[PDB]
Amino acid sequence: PPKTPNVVEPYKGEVAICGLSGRYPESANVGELEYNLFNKIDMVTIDNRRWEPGYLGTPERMGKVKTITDFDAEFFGVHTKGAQTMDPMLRNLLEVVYEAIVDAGESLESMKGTRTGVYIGVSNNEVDTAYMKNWTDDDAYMVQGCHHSMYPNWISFFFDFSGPSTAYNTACSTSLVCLDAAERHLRMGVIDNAIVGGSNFIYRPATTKLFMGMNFLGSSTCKAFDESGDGFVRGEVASAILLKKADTAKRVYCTLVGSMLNNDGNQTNGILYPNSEAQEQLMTDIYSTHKIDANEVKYFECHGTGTQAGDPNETRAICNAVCKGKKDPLLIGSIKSNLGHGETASGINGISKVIITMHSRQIPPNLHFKNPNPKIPGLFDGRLKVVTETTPFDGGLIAINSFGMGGTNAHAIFRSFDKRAEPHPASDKPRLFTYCARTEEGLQKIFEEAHKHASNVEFHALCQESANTKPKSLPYRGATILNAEGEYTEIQKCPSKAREVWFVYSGMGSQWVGMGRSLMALDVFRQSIEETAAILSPFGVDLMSLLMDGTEDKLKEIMPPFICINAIQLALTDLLNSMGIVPDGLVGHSLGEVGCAYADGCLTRREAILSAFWRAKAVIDCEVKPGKMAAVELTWEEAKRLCPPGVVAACHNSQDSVTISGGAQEMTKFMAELSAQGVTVKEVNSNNISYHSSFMTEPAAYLKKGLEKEIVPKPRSKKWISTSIPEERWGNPEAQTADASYQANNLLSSVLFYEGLQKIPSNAIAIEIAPAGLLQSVIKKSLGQDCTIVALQKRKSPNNLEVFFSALGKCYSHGVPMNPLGLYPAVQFPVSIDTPMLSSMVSEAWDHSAKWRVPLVEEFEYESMVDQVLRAVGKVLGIKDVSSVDGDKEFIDMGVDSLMSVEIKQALERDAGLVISTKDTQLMTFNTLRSMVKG
Amino acid sequence: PPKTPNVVEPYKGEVAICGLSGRYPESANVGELEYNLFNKIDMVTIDNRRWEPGYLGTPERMGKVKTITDFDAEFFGVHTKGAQTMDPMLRNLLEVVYEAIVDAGESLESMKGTRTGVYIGVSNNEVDTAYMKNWTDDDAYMVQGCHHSMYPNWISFFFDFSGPSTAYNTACSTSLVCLDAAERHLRMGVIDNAIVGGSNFIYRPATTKLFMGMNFLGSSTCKAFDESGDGFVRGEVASAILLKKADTAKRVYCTLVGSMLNNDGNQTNGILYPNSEAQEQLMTDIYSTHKIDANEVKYFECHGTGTQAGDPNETRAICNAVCKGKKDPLLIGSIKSNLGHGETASGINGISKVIITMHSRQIPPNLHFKNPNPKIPGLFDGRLKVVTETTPFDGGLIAINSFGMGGTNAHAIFRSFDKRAEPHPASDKPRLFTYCARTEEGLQKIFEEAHKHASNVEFHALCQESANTKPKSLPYRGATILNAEGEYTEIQKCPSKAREVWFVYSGMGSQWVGMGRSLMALDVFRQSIEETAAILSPFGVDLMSLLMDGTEDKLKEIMPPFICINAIQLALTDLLNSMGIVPDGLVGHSLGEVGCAYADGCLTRREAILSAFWRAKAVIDCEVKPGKMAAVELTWEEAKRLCPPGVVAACHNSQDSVTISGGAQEMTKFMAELSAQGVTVKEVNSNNISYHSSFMTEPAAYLKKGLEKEIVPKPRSKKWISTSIPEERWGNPEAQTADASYQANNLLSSVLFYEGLQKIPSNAIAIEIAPAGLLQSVIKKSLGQDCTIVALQKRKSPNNLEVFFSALGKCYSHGVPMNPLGLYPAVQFPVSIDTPMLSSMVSEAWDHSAKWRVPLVEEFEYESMVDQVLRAVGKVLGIKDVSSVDGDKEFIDMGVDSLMSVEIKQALERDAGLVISTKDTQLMTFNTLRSMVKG
Ligand SMILES: CC(C)(COP(=O)(O)OP(=O)(O)OC[C@H]1O[C@@H](n2cnc3c(N)ncnc32)[C@H](O)[C@@H]1OP(=O)(O)O)[C@@H](O)C(=O)NCCC(=O)NCCSC(=O)CC(=O)O
Ligand SMILES: CC(C)(COP(=O)(O)OP(=O)(O)OC[C@H]1O[C@@H](n2cnc3c(N)ncnc32)[C@H](O)[C@@H]1OP(=O)(O)O)[C@@H](O)C(=O)NCCC(=O)NCCSC(=O)CC(=O)O
Repeated sequence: PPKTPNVVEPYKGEVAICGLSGRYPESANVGELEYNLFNKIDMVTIDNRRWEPGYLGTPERMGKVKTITDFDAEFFGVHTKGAQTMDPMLRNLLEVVYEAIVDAGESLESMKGTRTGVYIGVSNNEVDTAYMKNWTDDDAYMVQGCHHSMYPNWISFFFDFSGPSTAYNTACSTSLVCLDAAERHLRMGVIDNAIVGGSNFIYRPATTKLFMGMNFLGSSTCKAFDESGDGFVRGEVASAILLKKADTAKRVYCTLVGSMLNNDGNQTNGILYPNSEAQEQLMTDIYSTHKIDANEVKYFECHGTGTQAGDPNETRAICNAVCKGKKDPLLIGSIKSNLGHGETASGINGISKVIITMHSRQIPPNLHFKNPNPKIPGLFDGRLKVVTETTPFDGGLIAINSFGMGGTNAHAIFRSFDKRAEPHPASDKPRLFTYCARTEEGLQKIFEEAHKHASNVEFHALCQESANTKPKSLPYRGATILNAEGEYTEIQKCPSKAREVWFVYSGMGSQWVGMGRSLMALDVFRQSIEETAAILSPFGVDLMSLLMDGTEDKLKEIMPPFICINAIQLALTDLLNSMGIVPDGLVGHSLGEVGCAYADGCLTRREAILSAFWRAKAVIDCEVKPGKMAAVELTWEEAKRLCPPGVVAACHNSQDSVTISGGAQEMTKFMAELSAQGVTVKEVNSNNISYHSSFMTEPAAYLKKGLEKEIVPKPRSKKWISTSIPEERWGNPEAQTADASYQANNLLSSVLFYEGLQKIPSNAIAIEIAPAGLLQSVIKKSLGQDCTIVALQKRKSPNNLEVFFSALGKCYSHGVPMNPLGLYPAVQFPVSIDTPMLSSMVSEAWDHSAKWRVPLVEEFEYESMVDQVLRAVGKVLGIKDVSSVDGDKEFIDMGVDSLMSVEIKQALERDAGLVISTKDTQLMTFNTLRSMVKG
Repeated sequence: PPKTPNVVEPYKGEVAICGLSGRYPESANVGELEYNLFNKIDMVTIDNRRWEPGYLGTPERMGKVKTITDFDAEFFGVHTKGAQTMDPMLRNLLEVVYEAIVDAGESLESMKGTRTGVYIGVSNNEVDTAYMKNWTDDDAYMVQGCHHSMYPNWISFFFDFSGPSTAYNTACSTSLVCLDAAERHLRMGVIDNAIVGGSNFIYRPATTKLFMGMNFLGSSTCKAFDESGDGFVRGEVASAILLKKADTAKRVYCTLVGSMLNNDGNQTNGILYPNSEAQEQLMTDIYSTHKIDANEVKYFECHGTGTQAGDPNETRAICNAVCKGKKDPLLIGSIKSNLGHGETASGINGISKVIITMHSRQIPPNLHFKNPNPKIPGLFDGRLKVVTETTPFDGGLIAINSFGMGGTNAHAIFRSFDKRAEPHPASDKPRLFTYCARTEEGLQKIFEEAHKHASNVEFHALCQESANTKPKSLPYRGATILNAEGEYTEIQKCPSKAREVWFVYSGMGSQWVGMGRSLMALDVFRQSIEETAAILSPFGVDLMSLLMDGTEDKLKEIMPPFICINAIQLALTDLLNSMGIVPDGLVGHSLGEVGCAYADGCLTRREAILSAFWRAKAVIDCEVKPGKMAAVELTWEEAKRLCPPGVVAACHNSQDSVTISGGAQEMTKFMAELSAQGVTVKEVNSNNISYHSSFMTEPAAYLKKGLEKEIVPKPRSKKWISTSIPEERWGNPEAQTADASYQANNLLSSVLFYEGLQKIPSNAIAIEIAPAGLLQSVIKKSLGQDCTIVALQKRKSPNNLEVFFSALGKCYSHGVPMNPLGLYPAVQFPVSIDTPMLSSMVSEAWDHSAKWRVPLVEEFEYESMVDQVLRAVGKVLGIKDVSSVDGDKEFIDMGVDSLMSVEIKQALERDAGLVISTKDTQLMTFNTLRSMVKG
């Protein structure tokens, strides 16, 4: 019950900006914004997206995002009623925050429960005048979807953050005040991360008239640093960034040297007048507190509103504070000439441009700077130089200003991160890129981008850091092979419920020439084979020779097959363990029970390899009379009844396949008799040995004496399903350890494989670990129809590495977590600054089928009971089609909130006899409610 | 040009809340709130202040402030157009911020230019829809008066703060979020003060309907900790507080131990559900980081919303975090059962109640707690105990919570300030309380309150710290005598222009028995007399005896009169200097030239007293023939022409008063001749000595020889107007130092009093420093009609101390700064916690004649050229009556915010030939523009 206090201690390390995302005018994501900036593309257009070009006399040109009617409500657990009565700014900001989190190499599970603070800056409540003009019942949810205090809070609620979540409103410099607050809270010890951001969308056509009446707005696009500048043009943004401590960041765009804020005071030129002295003092203070040499600034992201009273004062302050001592012109610029003035999102726009500049390492061109302003002497003395074309920013410090209306100025400094990429051993060999998304098209675009960056391993690591999200959040799971000879790509929708992973190990018969030869490309496989060959060398076996240059005649013998099959199984187990696949169950077929022991932790590499060696040695050295085996189609009981003395049933493969083994003459007589009637009999290459029969009495004992001094007894976990001891005898002491006794019993007694395959669930993902998919048909027939089956190798395949990668991609697509990068040396974090951005992929990989309400200009001017209860409950939540939604998703995952729980309880009482408490309602699924109503 | 960087260094000292003010439901100020809380008065009433009791079905009862239609626009420099288009919340908050600043012992001049940050918390933006339903031109000013980012900024702009000014919106826990930001910024070193505050007024009934639709509101008043609680009732607050470093605070209500914030995260009970674990963890973290023993908390200001889901969880968290180890019940309470739920101003309500509990040292009662909630086990186990009646809180720590909707919790701890008052030497003697205000009634109420606290000197010091504000801000200047035998009270409206304080020193004839006897009550006067008597004792003069037990016969001699008059003049000069009155000019009548030198710094106490002693000794010892003097009504030229040899004109008193002096026989003949015709001749008691005549040739030389070895030569400042050397000879070397030559010349040559009184301005404030108002009539006639005249003493007065205090009160009322507390030992700051609050006085002392626009319910549903130019300019600003406003107040002082300057310039060009730049327009007065148009 007692709660451990948190260690709130001041932080003295570096603060790194890790992820960036946002919607910008004529740019659906950061990549489009970068492309438009670097191609001198003006993002301020004229159309009727918001209102007619001239409605109420407002300026025709504006900066508008592509769309604000799109949102993935189901992903964020917000119901239709709540989503409809929610600000489009909040929806776009939630999407952008998720995209930024993914961009920084973080995920939903990694950021859940962390001490992260949210510092959204928003100031536009026009969606409370349009939605209230015709207020009707069911619009109360606006309280939780439209209040400006709900912007960060929702981010805290969805991502499960537990840090200060506050909303700021500092006019046109709020985004940098949020950054300052995040720096203040990070350097004291309250939080380790920050979600500083900001959104601003234009809805009311009368606010532009308000801004025009004060002479704020100009005629044309913002003419930053231009003599003809007469105002700014409004813009829209939905941007967000993620800040983390530099020591724990997996990607570092840059470092936050420091940010500071100040005010102008009682100036005689009016409240809406910039104070050059205040800005100059703020700059001097920020550059002196951190001891930053102001002459080191390479680029200066100015607050270029384009007015005749703002640009001269800002330039004068910059010249007095940062150009004192500079021996070369200081490159100034702004993003307001490209996409206009974002109002409460100007600071976030400047931050985005600074990050783009320090990521692409090139300064975006500045538009509309034709004639220098005569009132800006710095442009004629050589102190200032507007960057009118792409300039190669190599490295250093970049300063950003944000002068909000009213005199509340803000400054910040960012230090570029110089960790240029170095080649990885990978990026030239095939790799398995696994990911997840909300839509098939989104995942296809993600795979296309991954192929575009097939030569980058840091990008693959950043993608993988968030590629293991649960199917509930990202139901579309997919996998593709980069740097592959043959194209491969799989995408499947995986239900919320997680299926169980079962490792199925094959026995004898998987031998062939070249087994595992291709898989030598992987370092881990070769290392495992070498560490097994070193073990087996002192016993007169050169595993490497038999595996690489071995021939069919060599594999005809008894030893090399056993040795090679065990080596392949152990190496594949090592590959899977390195890749991070934990098996929920383990089953094997005699000779694959040593591999099962190894994978279960009950045995070791030495123990397993030597157990197989001892088995083969005991079989060969003893003069066992020649025998034969074969898989007949007779049923288990039929085989047991029909087998005469001398021939018995070795293994119970499946429902209609049983292995008969016995002496050569009696076996041949059985073959003739069975072929006489209608029965399918298939002979198996057992090297003329009848395993699991009375003939194995003498070998088994020998094996025991062979392995008593080598196999240490260890416990057997319940995951590993025995296939040598009957189910009813699992509780006996002999079925507790995989000692020499267990090996002898397995080598002697029958193989009950059908029972072990029965114990498997009805939808388990069973992976056949073996040199070849020997028991594919047997396993598929035994399991059923709902069980996914994959083989890690294919016989005589031209390339087995691709087969292995495709098999594991199929396994991932069906919902098994794994780490494909575990087969290669780990990437050192933070990654190089050359790693592409992952935000664009997520931005274009959303589920946006539904269109939600947006403010309009016209609003600113003035039968089975079970199915019955199912439909009633679904309607209460707000789902038109109850059957459409998943049956394993809890109610809380949709957005059920207090009032809906009581309504559900009352509806159930009025409809059926159930009486359910409120708490249990939010954690019960549709399938569960159907089960209880049936009960 | 270079700017000195600020020393941004972390602060480790204490932070103290110094001021408090605000409007509360049914409470015009903090005093009314305290009275209502301590008398179990419910502040939630039912009436039609906002809307009908039941309009749209909203709850009838609400918490509403007295009025929101009142504002002193002229005081804050906001024009009529801006004030009309300004949120009433912002206006009330500006008034409350000024009241809080005054309460903490600060003033406008002291807080101007300081590094103070403003952290207003406001969420309500309902006045935007009402003002936009019928939008028309001239409403563009809402951008600078209605935007939420303009709430702190205006406070920064008016008070001239230069620190982070930000607006916060965290919902019901925004006030403690601003306190957290203020603590964060104060401790980093950016700021030295903070104006943390927040306002919330209800305007739209549809908002109440929206809240009701979410089940937020209940039926009756907030039943905090009551089993029948079912919701909260909306309230209104406009409170604000001032925080300062404890070392520089002049008043300390308490100390901010620390505040912290946290979030709830992804809770399964919905976003609008309190998280007990989150609140408990926040409490544990805050009490562990500061090492505060949670068992030391005496009172706990809980966030008692009164809901069935909020109170139980908050109480459980409090019990788990702060009641672990407590051996006595922990007294919990809330300010929501008294005045309801303030929404975005609940934390400020809690802070107000905490500062009231720790100021009055009594815990206010909690209302409506009839039956303990059965879900709160702490109330039955003895761990918790709601304070249902006034409880004597002695001292310790008080904790406040603020759980905002959405899950953003906040905690803060305050340590009481225990500095109980100790008696001052004053508080039983008469004192001069001087103050200023905006209205006569307000100043009368202020004086009534001061009389109520006549026994408190710390209260007087707190009032005096802000009693020297310029007449522009507070035109009504007043003064009253506390602890006075006779009631005195003066209140006058002083123009913006500052008048000159001229000292006038009288000469001979001010003698009388008991001169200065009453003024011995003042410590400084007695000390000065003692330090002069010690000087004059070695020369055979016992000043104390002549001044205390001296008789008429003693004063008939020559020495005692001169000695006593000089002693009184020097003691009054010391009294004035200690009080802090700097004279812009000094003039004196012969014998008052030594006092003028002393007050001007050209002489010392020793030098002046010995100069008078030497004058009297030279006059007496030499056998000067008997002479006589008298002030005739003749003019200067007439006296010069009509005087025969042997009788001359000594001093030019006024225009029609000249002093004739000469030998006894010739003087008597002159008396007979003048009385024969029509002329008024008044004889002056000069001890039968004819001063300023040829008879003084021998004495003067002696005086020179007497004073050559004593008086060191020092420069004479231009403030002192010589009345012994003609104007045309002021530049000569003799008129440079007050050496023995100057004394001899003054004692010999004539006195040019009238000429000295001509250099005095036409509206100067001349203070007659002397034992009696001898030259009252002469000076009044000489100066004119617009000059204020005051005498510090009255002859034969029953009490001179009261006369002196009344004289200085009259002087202050006309606009001369002074410090009446300089005559007593300085009060040690911070003051005792028993000092009453000054916020209430200022709150009820505003100029609220004009009524401004307020949101309405109906809006939520859908000829000389000089005078011509004067009227045009006044109309441009928005003044209906141009002549009404002061002619010496600059345009910037009335609210000009650019744009209007361009309009003024264009109007002047279109109306007259003037072409004035924009910058000069905001610093030019009406009288100045009239002068230029005339030119
Ligand atoms: C009957 C079987 C042998 C398989 O015969 P089938 O013809 O029906 O199988 P199938 O039709 O799917 O054949 C094609 C698939 O089998 C794979 N395959 C690999 N090697 C094969 C081989 N020698 N013969 C036939 N198929 C083989 C192919 O790669 C291909 O998979 P793909 O193309 O996808 O890659 C099986 O049921 C089985 O394993 N029975 C038990 C044998 C056994 O282990 N007994 C235990 C004692 S021997 C032992 O374990 C050692 C000891 O006891 O000491
Ligand atoms: C005529 C005056 C004396 C004042 O007579 P008036 O009666 O006309 O003035 P008034 O009616 O307006 O007010 C007179 C105020 O002074 C007081 N008062 C008047 N006559 C007084 C007297 N003989 N003795 C003591 N006090 C007297 C009154 O109580 C009253 O105090 P209240 O009004 O408070 O109730 C003055 O005008 C004057 O200065 N005369 C010339 C004195 C002079 O300058 N001598 C120069 C050198 S003598 C010198 O300095 C020494 C030296 O040369 O070494």
